[PDB]
Amino acid sequence: LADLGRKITSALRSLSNATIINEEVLNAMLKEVCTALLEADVNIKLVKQLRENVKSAIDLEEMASGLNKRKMIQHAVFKELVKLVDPGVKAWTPTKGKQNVIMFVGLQGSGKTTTCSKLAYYYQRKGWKTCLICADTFRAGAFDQLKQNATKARIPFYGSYTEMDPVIIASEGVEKFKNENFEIIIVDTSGRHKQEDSLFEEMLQVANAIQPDNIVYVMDASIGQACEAQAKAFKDKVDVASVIVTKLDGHAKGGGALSAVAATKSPIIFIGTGEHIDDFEPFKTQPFISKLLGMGDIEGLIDKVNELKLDDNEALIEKLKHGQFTLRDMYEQFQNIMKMGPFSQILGMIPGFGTDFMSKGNEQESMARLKKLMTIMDSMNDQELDSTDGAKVFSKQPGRIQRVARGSGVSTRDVQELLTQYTKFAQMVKKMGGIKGLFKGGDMSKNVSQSQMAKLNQQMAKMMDPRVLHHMGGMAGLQSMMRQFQQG
Amino acid sequence: LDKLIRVGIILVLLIWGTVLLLKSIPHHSNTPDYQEPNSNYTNDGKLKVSFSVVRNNTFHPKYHELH
Ligand SMILES: Nc1nc2c(ncn2[C@@H]2O[C@H](COP(=O)(O)OP(=O)(O)O)[C@@H](O)[C@H]2O)c(=O)[nH]1
Repeated sequence: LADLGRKITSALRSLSNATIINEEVLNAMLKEVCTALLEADVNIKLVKQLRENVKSAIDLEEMASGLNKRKMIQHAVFKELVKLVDPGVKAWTPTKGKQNVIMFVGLQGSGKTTTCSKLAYYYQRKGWKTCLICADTFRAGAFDQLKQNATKARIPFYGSYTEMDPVIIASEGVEKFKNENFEIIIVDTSGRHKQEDSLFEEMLQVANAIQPDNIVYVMDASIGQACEAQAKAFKDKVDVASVIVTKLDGHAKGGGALSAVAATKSPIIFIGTGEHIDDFEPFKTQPFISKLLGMGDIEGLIDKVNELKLDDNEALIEKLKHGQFTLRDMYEQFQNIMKMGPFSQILGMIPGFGTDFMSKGNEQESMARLKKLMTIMDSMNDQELDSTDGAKVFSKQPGRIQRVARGSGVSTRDVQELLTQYTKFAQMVKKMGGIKGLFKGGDMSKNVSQSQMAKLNQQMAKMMDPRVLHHMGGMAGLQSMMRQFQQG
Repeated sequence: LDKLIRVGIILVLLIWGTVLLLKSIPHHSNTPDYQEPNSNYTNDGKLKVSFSVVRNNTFHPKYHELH
């Protein structure tokens, strides 16, 4: 949401930074935590329940004086939110080497067609073999939309323009794809409302014909009070075990999702805040709440870095210490940046300034602009990529700039800008190599001295940018965050 | 926007580098004054070697007198 967390985060800061904390401060700070929940479309009775749940969870009346009050008061509300969002039932996860079939249900316009592509692309990126099934025969041009999205996501799909019965086409698609031993088979179902009994029974017919391993209900975040009535009715007929929340960018912020969880006792697997297929984020329970309290996930980021799994770390270190920074290494670093995933999630997980800093309006196309860097650098040959310094060689023969511009677009100014960026990065790497022993390997210098670390910190603080270093936390804050990444 | 993208890149690069390269790093200990205290202690040691030397009676084994 990136907005409720700020309000809730400011409520916890109001409770803290006070010469004293009595029974009046708690209530005062609890009012700010209630108003924020009310703005999140949550029922007033549930809010009055969380307020009473945290009141009994932290009694200052007979609280053993001498124990951290704030620490156990901020943790009392963190457990409340987590509980408020955790159903308590373990989710379903497909097994390797077995055909797992997932059936999607939801209302019209919920985004099931896009959800199929998002889930399929996520599993394909993770390494799963997946295929698409289009069992929509009521929405006009639904198969065309699914086909174009699938060929955009290079994911196999099945369907037919002329077939009108969704049961037969879905069953035959599953039967066809089970022959070639496909692991994940997701079937796209047309929109449906509980008021219409014909499609209501068609849903049971397709469910019995396919027998999905798990049923996923797609719920938009912009709907209001009408969510519970349809969700309970849908669960009463089919075995819904998980749900996916879409349109997180909406103003309604999915306030009915908490009541849906309290009703169905099922968790949300993923959330999507963008129309684009690549916008797909997990809904891990503990990290989501930890983000709301300025306690960003550290395990998730290190897990992502481990997924990056750099092949070697010794030859790179000795290259850096000698002050060599080539173009091919820069291209590999950019490739790792692209493979790192969405850019917003990288800095969202840090305990730093906040998660509502990466705006979708401009940085989404800024990533595509950065994509042009590899296009420009792909015109470089092996001699240029492996050269010790590209600026020196590029300053001797201008015709190589023309050759590079041949493969790429104009690039007359773009090549010069890329060379300036490479020169700045090369000087940064030269200084990092001149720090004289801040890297692993070689000698057994496991512990780093404070003097060399101070010199490196001074060098780092002088070249990043203004207005972001001051809010980072200063030298002490930056070093503490780096230590957090070390231990975490 | 370019500055913001540069900031993001720098932060990600730093995180990656620390995770895959730097070793144990002290949080903060009022970073040592040793950078200039080296010359300060050089002057201090020049003072230390300038410690006063106590006077002494010079030995001289003379012979005999005369009669
Ligand atoms: N804002 C936003 N819109 C979304 C998202 N996912 C899907 N949509 C919208 O949902 C529409 C597609 O819905 P559709 O798949 O046809 O729903 P269906 O007819 O029930 O299958 C698209 O026009 C998107 O604009 C999202 O994450 N955010």
